[PDB]
Amino acid sequence: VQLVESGGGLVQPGGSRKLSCSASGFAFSSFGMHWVRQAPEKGLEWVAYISSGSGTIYYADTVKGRFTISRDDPKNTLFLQMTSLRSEDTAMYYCVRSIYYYGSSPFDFWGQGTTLTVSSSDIVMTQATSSVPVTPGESVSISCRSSKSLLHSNGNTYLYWFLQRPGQSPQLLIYRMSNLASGVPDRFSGSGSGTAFTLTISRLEAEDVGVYYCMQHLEYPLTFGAGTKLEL
Amino acid sequence: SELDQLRQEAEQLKNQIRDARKACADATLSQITNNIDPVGRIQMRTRRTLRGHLAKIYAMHWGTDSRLLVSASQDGKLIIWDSYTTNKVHAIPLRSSWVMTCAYAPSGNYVACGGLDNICSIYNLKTREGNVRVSRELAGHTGYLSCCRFLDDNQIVTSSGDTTCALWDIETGQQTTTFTGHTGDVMSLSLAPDTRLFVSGACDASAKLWDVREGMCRQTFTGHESDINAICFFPNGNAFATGSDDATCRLFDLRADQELMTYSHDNIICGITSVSFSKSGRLLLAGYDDFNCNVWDALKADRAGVLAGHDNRVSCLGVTDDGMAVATGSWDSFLKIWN
Amino acid sequence: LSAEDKAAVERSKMIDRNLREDGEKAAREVKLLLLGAGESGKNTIVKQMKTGIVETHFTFKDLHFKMFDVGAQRSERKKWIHCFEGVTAIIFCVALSDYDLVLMNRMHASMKLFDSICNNKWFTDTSIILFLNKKDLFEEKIKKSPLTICYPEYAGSNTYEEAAAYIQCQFEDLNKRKDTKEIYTHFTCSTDTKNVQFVFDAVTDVIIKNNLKDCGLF
Amino acid sequence: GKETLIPVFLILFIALVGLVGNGFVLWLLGFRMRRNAFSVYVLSLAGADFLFLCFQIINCLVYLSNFFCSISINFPSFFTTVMTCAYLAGLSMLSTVSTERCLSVLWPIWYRCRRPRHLSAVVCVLLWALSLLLSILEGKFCGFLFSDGDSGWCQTFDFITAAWLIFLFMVLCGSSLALLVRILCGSRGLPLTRLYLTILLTVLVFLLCGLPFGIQWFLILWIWSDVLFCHIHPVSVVLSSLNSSANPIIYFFVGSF
Amino acid sequence: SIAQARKLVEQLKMEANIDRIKVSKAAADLMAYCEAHAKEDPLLTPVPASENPFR
Ligand SMILES: CN(C)[C@@H]1CCN(c2cc(-c3ccccc3)nc3ccnn23)C1
Repeated sequence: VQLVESGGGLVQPGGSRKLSCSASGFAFSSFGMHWVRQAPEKGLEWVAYISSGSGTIYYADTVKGRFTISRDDPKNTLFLQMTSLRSEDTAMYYCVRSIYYYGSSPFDFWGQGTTLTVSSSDIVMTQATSSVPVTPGESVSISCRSSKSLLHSNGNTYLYWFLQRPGQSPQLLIYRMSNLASGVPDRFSGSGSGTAFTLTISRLEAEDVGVYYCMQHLEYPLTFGAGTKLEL
Repeated sequence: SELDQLRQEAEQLKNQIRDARKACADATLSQITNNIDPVGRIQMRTRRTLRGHLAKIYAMHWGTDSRLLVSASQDGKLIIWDSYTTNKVHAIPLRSSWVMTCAYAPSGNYVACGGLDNICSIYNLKTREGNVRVSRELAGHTGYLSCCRFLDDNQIVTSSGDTTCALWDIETGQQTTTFTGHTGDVMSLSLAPDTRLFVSGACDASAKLWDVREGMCRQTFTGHESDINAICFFPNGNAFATGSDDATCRLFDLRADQELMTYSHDNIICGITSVSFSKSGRLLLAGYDDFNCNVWDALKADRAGVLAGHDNRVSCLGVTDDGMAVATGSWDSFLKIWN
Repeated sequence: LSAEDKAAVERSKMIDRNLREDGEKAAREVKLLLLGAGESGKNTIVKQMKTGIVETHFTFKDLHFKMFDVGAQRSERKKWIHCFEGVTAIIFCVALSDYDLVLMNRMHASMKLFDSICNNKWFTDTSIILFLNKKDLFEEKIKKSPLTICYPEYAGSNTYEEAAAYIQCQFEDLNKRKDTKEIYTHFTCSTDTKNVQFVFDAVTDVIIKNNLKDCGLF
Repeated sequence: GKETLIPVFLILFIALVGLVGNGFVLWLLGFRMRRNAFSVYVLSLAGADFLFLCFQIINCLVYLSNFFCSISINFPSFFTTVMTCAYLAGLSMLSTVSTERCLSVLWPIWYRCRRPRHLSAVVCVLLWALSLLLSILEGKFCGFLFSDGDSGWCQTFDFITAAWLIFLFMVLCGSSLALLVRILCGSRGLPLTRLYLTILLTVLVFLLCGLPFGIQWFLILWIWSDVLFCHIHPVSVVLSSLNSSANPIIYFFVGSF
Repeated sequence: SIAQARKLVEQLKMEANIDRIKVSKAAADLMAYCEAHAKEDPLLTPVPASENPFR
């Protein structure tokens, strides 16, 4: 399973450019796709979404009318076209796959990203901490808070935890509050209620150091929260 | 010579077993449950209708979470349903369209199917790619497969129309044990709650009890007058029920080694396709080929209700693990959920 | 509904679309059930027209034919014969060169099987195409061994035509209620290529009758 | 105003019955049962028939109220135009139905395999659209709509409508004859007498219960009288009402046992 | 033919030596099990519409 995207480079303000991503190793037509960007030193930010069958398309408010998303199933490619490029679009772009049915695990594989440089009613997710000093063998807890209840009337809570290690793309840990992802050790646990959530690590090795992010999936436009760093 | 001597010896033991089980019949079940209040009247109603199959349904099976279910039809498709919302999760196309059975794994990771191709196929539901793919094709039988039931993720039990049941190892692909004692086609299976012994019924009008580990036959039950088409355990694990083509259902006991009750009526002249119990064990549901289902008081041999709403033969039915709903399938290509 | 519920609904709609397309494709094909004896001669028919049960596919003048052979299933056939309740035609192969041979005479076994299939409750209005194979060996053997061996009450001339007509009449007379189904009879041999045309002509009548029923006037 | 007491009662009595049958047909085909490529025609027929019968009932009630309870209201003229539309559409579907049957016997393989899936909807939409166009150009140029009339143009459009009806009758007869000849020449495995009876019943009902009203209304009045109106109108409406009510029995109820 | 008869005789011999209990005790056990699980049976006693998933 892999996703490799290309395009990228340095462009002058006012220009237009196209970014491509090619998938290999899975059933591409039965998946939905997201574009997610990260600033040179800031956190994550959601850009656009296209659905399986090409029936539903969603844009953020900073790019609506300037960006376009498309896909080509027979050749297994995803496209994002950009026009009227300002200096705030300098970032690194990632492609993300997700599938939706009863019991699925969305947001479970990310690409590697491409770099773009340009020369010169929303839920708020809060992480009040940063840069916790830790030693191996101890136990750690992280907290998050929302401005609106994420508990729907059907008994679901839509809160996601993500881990990004230095030099690497983010990896999913817990998808729907208290659900553990495939291939993840049982050290990690998640809990919470209503508007207040927490993540717990029991006894930690030296590989689980990085930045931890939280995301909501109750409604669009899919807000993030500035992460918390674990330092050794 | 010795053949006739052995025949006489064999005839001399059926008399002994009959006399042995005639001496432990002091009372009757109707004579003991004559002083309890009857369940008044069951008025059930359709709550959901699942549409999408284009030919006649042959089998169904509930999942252990009581929300997901699997169905099989002659159109060549295997469909997985979410019953709370009435929308489809997976649709699986089959190499052979002559399917007669299907099962669901207790873990929820696998499904199974089979039919007139004499092969049992196992399907994996959870892969890194988003599709469903075949894991094993078990091929050792000489007749059509009539039923199958999982024991865990690596063991399965099958019954065939070549007068044989079998126990398989999925990883290797071989059958560790073969059960051979019947005389006709075996039509139905049932696993005990502790997964240590199982019962089977065949076209010789007999039912047999087996041991999975040792691999031999323990007890034989003979009451019916035609083919046996359905079988099911009591929730306790100490009794079971059977349905046949002679328009009767029967209740058999294990520790007393004989029959306890018959369920029949003079206005019923067709056969029974399926049987199931309620969570407490007080109601017994039976499916008939006069297009409707009947509810029986299992302790008093009385009819407490009718389930009508199908336009053709009722092929299969099932009760959830929490006991909240009942599901019926039919030859009219519809599934219904009653509560 | 939440966002994920809407996504699930879209998934279900696409599944439904694919199912409908597959059903529309499958409803336009001609399905045939092949029956006969072990030595009757069906392999020659399969060759000329192209464990478990076997499936054959072919095409002739913009029509798609699927033929199903169930000769390997040696068990109670009252338990699986209702799977083929909706089927366009039944092909029945009989060899008319084994009246002299004995397994019980073979011809009487063939008659018993034909009688059991013809008067079933699942095939009340289903057409039967009857093939009578190996006429060369019959014409050679009719001169030495008499036909009275099989039919004691024949009382007729001993030649090819009279014997063939007698056997055909004996087979066609086993159809109780011969007012709700049709029986087609053809005389074939090993080297003969006209049988596909015979099957096509038989099936055209069934198609005409079925699409008069879709329009209301039966 | 004195010898027409019975025909209006008959019209009311035989039009009240038809609404129940057509409503049952619409409800049953809507959700109760399934649909094939032939059901669309039955739905369209039932809808047109329902509209026609409802307008007939409204006129009958208006007349009765303005007679027994003389102080009453007036029925707007525009409504009349709508009635005409239904009638014409009601006469189109039948012919279409006949044509379909003929094809399904003269070209069976094409009908079973190569036929398109949305032909029924296209044909029904086109026929309704043409009927509406003709009805509107009849009403506008001849005083039924809120405008000024004319003499020559009303006759021209009335004559065009009569030509359309005659063409429909000829199409129906030709298709029925072709089907009968094809069955007669060679056929094996069909109940013949029932087919002949059904076909002749359809043709006779169409001829003796559909056309007289239209032929009168669009041609006889212009060609010819004091008895031609009053002594001919109620019998014509009686006959059209009878055909209108009798269609659902023939095309949906006799077939289903 | 002799082998089949021998196998049948041995199987009947194995099946004719089993401990059996009375029908009265078995019926009493069945009745007790049904009586001890009556409340936790939604089909026998309907549940209110606020706790019914299929509604
Ligand atoms: C079907 N058409 C619409 C009905 C039947 C015939 N008819 C009619 C109309 C007129 C007329 C012409 C122009 C302006 C106002 C009235 N004059 C006559 C004289 C005899 N019939 N008639 C109306």
